[PDB]
Amino acid sequence: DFRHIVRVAGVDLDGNKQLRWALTAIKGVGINFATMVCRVAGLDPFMKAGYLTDEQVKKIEEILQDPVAHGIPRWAVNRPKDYETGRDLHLITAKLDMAIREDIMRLRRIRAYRGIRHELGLPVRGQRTRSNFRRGQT
Amino acid sequence: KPLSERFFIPHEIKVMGRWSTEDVEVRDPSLKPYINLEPRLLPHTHGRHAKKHFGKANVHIVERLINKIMRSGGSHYKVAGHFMRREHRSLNSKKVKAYEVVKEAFKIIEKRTGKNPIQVLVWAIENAAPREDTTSVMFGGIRYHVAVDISPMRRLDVALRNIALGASAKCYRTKMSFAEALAEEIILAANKDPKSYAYSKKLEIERIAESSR
Amino acid sequence: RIIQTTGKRKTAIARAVIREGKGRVRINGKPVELVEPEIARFTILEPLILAGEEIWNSVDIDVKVQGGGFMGQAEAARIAIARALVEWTGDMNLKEKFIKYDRTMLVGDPRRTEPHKPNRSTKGPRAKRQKSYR
Amino acid sequence: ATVYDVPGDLLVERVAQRLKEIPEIKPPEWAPFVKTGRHKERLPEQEDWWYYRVASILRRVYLDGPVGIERLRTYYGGRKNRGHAPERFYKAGGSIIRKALQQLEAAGFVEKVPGKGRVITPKGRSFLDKIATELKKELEEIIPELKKY
Amino acid sequence: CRDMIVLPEMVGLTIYVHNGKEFVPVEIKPEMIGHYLGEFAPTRKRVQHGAPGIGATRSSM
Amino acid sequence: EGYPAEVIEIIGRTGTTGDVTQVKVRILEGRDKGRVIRRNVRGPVRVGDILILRETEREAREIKSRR
Amino acid sequence: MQKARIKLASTNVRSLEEVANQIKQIAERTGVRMSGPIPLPTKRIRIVTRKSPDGEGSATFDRWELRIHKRLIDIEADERAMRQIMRIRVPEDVTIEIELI
RNA sequence: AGUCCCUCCCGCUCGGGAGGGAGGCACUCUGGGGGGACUGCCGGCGAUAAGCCGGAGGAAGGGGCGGGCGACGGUAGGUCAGUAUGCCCCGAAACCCCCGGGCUACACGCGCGCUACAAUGGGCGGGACAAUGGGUGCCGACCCCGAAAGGGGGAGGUAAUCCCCUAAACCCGCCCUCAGUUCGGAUCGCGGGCUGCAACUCGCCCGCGUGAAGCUGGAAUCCCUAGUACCCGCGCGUCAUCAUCGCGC
Ligand SMILES: [Mg+2]
Ligand SMILES: [Mg+2]
Ligand SMILES: [Mg+2]
Ligand SMILES: [Mg+2]
Repeated sequence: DFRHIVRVAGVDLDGNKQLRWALTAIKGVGINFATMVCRVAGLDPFMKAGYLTDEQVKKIEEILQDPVAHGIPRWAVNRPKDYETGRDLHLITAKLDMAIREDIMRLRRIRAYRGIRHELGLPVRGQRTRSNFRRGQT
Repeated sequence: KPLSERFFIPHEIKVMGRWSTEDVEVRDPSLKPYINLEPRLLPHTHGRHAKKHFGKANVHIVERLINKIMRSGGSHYKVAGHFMRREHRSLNSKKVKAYEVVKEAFKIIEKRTGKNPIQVLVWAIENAAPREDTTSVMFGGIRYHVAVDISPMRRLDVALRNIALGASAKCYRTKMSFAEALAEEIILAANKDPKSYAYSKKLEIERIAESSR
Repeated sequence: RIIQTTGKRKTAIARAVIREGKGRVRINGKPVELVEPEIARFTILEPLILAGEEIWNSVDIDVKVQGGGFMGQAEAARIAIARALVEWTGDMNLKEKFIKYDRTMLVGDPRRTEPHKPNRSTKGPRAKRQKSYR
Repeated sequence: ATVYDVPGDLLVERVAQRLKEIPEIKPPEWAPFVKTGRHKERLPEQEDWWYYRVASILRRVYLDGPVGIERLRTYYGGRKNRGHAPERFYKAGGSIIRKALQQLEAAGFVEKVPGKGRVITPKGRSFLDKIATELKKELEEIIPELKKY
Repeated sequence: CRDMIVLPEMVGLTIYVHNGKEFVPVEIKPEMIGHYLGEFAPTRKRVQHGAPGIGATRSSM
Repeated sequence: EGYPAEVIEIIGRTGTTGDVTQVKVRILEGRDKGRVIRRNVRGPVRVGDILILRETEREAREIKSRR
Repeated sequence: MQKARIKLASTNVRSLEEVANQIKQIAERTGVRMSGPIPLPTKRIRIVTRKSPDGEGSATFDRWELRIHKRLIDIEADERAMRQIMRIRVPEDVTIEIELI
């Protein structure tokens, strides 16, 4: 039965890895999210990924497109109170990129302060610069 | 591990409760009166000796071995090429892990042959302590290299240090663990093999000592 | 009859208790046979292993100790058991063989720690900063 | 044959199994989605991460008399690794221990002494030292000094 | 009062601020509510360096 | 190869860094077995140890009267 | 009865034992028991400060110190002893207080 | 601790254990007074001297171990920006207040340190023992509301009494195995709190995401003689709040 590659929500992963791990490869999901979706699907968190049929990971993605609708709570989701519609959302590879750039373009639209350090490209969270972050040349 | 041992009970005054020193033999007489062999079950003395002159002569040998691996290695004189400054993930003062690892190492020695491990240490530290080396003497305002003979105790201590260093050099970021990394040293030292390390340093010291006699 | 014994090593007091009995010995609730720092479980058996298994067939002993660390309680307890066994039977040879194997099992420990100094003040009297040219 | 006489994790592991029946005790509904405190860095790994905790809370107070909450959040913490910075001690989370002692009282092993802390009932002492004795009743097979005491 | 937090009142409007030597025009748009007032009035002019001089390297002391 | 000789007197310490030691010892066996010679040794030594040497004819070079 | 318990606390260690044994004597002088003086944890306060006014030179440090002595004495309540403990006229650098349990 | 009652468990109990209360200060403790080592006895030089060698005896050995005290004079070194202080200055101002911005800017040179470059490990969870100091503007035992941050009631304390306080390296079971990875956790996105007359420039914590340089380091130089050096935590100064610092443990 063994396959060595399982493709779920876009990017695949090997079938030789513990199932809680290898899903790490989807940009926007780490460990301490992973065990959650695992335990709310109802499948072992240790099994070697090479043991997955189809309809299971179908459910997996299904949860992956609405964690809150099934028990995953509202204080570990990838953006709570979505500034365009406060709903609870957890995003993935395809669409996080879009979000980061739109939320940059926001402050790029109003000429606030915070944008200036994305534009002029130096730290934003109030370090100093007179000793470190020397990233160019002599 | 297994609880048959995890809890242990001795009624025999030995070392480590597994082996004892009654019949071993050091051949080389220059080292004879300088290797303690009294029972001394617990190899731990709390430095009540390195205060008066020539005090450290009488320690049971396994203790002098166990302390002399509490090392990141060498940190100001290169070894095998690289430096091995490992700091804060060391074993500097943590004698517990030292006792434990040396226990496992002795049991591994006992397996792959089946003999008194400490006698095997006896063969080992007999063949890595050289018997000459060099200095510089002042003769007339001009000073230069010469050669002289090494006193026993220094033979002893250089021997042990080189063994420890060697074994502590085959494990650097290596699948091989530290324990058998020890055994593969005492073994080779007892087999005077060139591929070993402790034998290397005795050979390469005496060579360049006789190169400039 | 009963006798009571003490000893101190790096701020770890040890009160021993002895009396006639069967051959069991505890510490702070612990039976001796259950001590995970085996390199400690050997730090207190030695006056119980030189005395012979036979004197170790007639005694009830429990110790109360406190202060210091898990390698510091062991030697205070050892001092306890020894200065006890030396009064229970209190003959002379059994002080004899307790001299050859080690000394400070009897003569008491003078080794005491040290202040710190006002140059790093967080390491020790003799580890200063690192000097500065240029 | 009281608990002072046996190694810890043995008795702990032991009681942790047969504690599966008491219908008082079960994992609450924020069980799978929570790390236990400000000194965890990963989640609970093994499955019976509930029952072990309930048990090892049982063992504590028995040989410890009167105690409460603010201190049990002070045994169950660990050195956290705060980023670039050195390491520092911390206390842990509480809501766990709270629901825990709720369901454990409701079982009936313990009872609340007002203003002074908590204690263990008879039921608890007998239930404990029973399994204590059972455990010593086979370990003694293979180490012959558990006989004498 | 640089620490105003704009509201349904002012969206669209035009007030000033103070930035260290002057008053400054800030005109209002949506998306500004939630921010402060002063956030939009910079305080330290940027720096466009000249060239190193005397001493800046240990050859020149 | 293995020749031992026995230390019978320590005479002084030479070497630009205070390391060698003037020590008049006796050979114990061999084609000589009884001739008492002059050598400098490295390490610490006590009157009464058993030293190995390897040439039995080197006759180390004299000191400035030990003082 | 009621175990009135008096107190003492001073800086000059010498000038305290004087009145301690004074009360010891009187409580002995009349016929009534008295518990020996109970020594208590000596008290210390440590204050260091940098010995240099400016910031140049190496930094050299002082250690000022002041130890506070406490004692304790329990006596019965015999009014014939109450009256003697009222004519005490203590030294100035000692403080006494009386409170019965 | 040894005696005595009461009360509670266990192989049902012959023995074991553990909680209170009444008695004792025997034992640790707290601290004032006391005794305690003098090259003293011998062994060897060195004059036979002053001395150093030695070995006994002993809790300690030949300044018993660690700290306080710093002579004459300098050093035109330092500080009038802690207080004093001669002269010259400003004197409706170079005086005294308030609301705002600044010391926190940024191609780069260097000093002192923290986290690492994984097996002398990382992660889960069980199992062990510490010490100096501090408390009424503050410390806070205990109980219920939160996932965690915290909030809510607040008993008890001005001190060997109640509180800050059940450290960590440590041990044992499971997962990971030569990898820029389960090493390393920068850097940025959201969202929930704290103190504060006031948190954008410019305070602090926590939940989820992303996952940067980094594979032990050239010529040079630095720190250490015994409970010392190394490694792991804590308490104070600072202080309405934040410790990668000094200072003790
Ligand atoms: Mg000047
Ligand atoms: Mg500045
Ligand atoms: Mg990591
Ligand atoms: Mg800010």
